Amino acid sequence: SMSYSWTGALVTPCAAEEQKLPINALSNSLLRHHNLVYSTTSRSACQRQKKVTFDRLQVLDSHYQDVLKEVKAAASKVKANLLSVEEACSLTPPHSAKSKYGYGAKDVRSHASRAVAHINSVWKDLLEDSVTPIDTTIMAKNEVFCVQPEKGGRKPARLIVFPDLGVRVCEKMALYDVVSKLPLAVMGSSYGFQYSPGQRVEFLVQAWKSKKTPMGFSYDTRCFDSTVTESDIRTEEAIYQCCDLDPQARVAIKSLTERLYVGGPLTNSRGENCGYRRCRASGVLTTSCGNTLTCYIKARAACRAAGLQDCTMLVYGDDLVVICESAGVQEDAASLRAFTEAMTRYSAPPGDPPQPEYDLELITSCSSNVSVAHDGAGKRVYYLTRDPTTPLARAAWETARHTPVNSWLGNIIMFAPTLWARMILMTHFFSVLIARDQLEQALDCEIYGACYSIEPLDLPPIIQRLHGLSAFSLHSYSPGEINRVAACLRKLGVPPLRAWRHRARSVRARLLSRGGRAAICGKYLFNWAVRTKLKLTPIAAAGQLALSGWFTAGYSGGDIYH
Ligand SMILES: CNC(=O)c1c(-c2ccc(F)cc2)oc2cc(N(c3cc(Cl)c4c(c3)COB4O)S(C)(=O)=O)c(C3CC3)cc12
Repeated sequence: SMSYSWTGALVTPCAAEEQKLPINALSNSLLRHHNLVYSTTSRSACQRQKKVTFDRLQVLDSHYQDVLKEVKAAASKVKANLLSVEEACSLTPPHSAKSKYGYGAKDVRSHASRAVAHINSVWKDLLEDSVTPIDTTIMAKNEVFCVQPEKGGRKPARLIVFPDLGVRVCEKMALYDVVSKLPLAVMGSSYGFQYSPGQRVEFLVQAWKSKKTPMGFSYDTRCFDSTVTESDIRTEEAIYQCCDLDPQARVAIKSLTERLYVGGPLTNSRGENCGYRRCRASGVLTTSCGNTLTCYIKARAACRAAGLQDCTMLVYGDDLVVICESAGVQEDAASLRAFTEAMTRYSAPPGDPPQPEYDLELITSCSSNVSVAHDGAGKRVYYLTRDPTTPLARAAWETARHTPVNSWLGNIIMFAPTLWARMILMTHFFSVLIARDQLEQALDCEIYGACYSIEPLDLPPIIQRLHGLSAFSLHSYSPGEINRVAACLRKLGVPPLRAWRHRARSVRARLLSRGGRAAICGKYLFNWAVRTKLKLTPIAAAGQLALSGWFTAGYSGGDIYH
């Protein structure tokens, strides 16, 4: 069937959409080529709609059915609980999309009468009705990028599809405990979300080293969400039901599957009927878990069909990397073509064909790659990096304009060991926070798709836990990484690293003078900026911080707050 059917009605904005990076003195200090920086808007929705709309042809085979049996067996070891209304309410982020039925996220979080009343009725309806499709809103995501003229100009807006706030809370009640436990249980070491950046790096390096002659590749499925069929989504339901569940949970899960997850009508912001969906909804609780599971099942089956030897997989939503034992250059190339053929048959063809890589650093996944630097003693230290263009573009935007839930803070935490994150982003954002007298204010940040409340002053302990003490002492970065950063700075009109160093010395001084946690920020985060280096010992606060929930599971588009 067709992934979508359209009425011809437009995807419409809620509010004013800014296309270009606003001019602001503080943002300009980071990035001056503002004309290169743009935000996606509803104006490009039609372009996206065209790309994501196609007929799915799915043919399953014995390898697929074999893996699915394995998955169901693994799922059967899981015991999952219903969450209460109150519990589910508290997992709702403050800026979550308000209900059409007279309440919003603040009302949900405060357990307000009108909110809870509607939620209770939605739950009841789920238990009583297992067939009537549930309405969804379609919106155009507003995301910031840098223009790449050679690569076809401007990216079209991604489409987000989500049900009403009331339904979203009910999803949590039925499935939050399932999506939290199931992927790890089924996928084990292949489950990407379980790892901190430091752990992820270690996993990849050990996997690579475990092979006599390693070969690796990333597999990029074209429009993954659209490739997910009705049968795929119903299979996900079957897997969920393999758990030991509450009787009411079982009913609600089936209802949510048939009325929401498998498909439904699409309504724009003006209440107009846009069309009908027969594929994955981006904005539901099970999007992350579902995508990861389905990708895993298909990939694991495809590895067998392709005759890949001693496979180690890593899966994060629709992002997939396979590391295996090489059979020779031409043998590997053919096996990879076979892998693609199998994945295609499973309804997941690639955007660009995958290529075998024989160097770990050459593999790009989740926009990221492994690189090497050196610690204080001169020991080789591996870390995850990425092209800084998009992070810098977004950093500039989020400086110029207040965004309720930022991306810059998460970005800094996750890419803390990187040259660009340390010298540019840390320096810039601490300078901005100081200038605006916001150093002590907690911020709402997006991490692995989930909303977190983070205090900037807690950066050092957080970084220590996620990356190790070495993150504060890395030097002698690779020529390739240095060159990539350099190219980005020239492109975006960002001051050179030596200028940032100077600024960092000032910021460091200001932070040290304030004392306490601020002083620790100055000491640890900016030790690179001084010749006379301070002795970086383990941070006492780091041990105390409760960070376990961080890398328990993936909640992207899942409307989750921690
Ligand atoms: C299946 N692939 C993987 O699991 C990952 C590989 C990878 C695997 C194999 C390989 F060969 C190369 C890269 O690298 C990763 C790096 C991250 N990292 C990111 C963190 C952030 Cl805030 C962003 C990004 C990445 C991209 O743009 B950002 O919005 S990180 C630094 O580890 O936290 C992630 C996180 C979960 C998304 C996943 C993967």
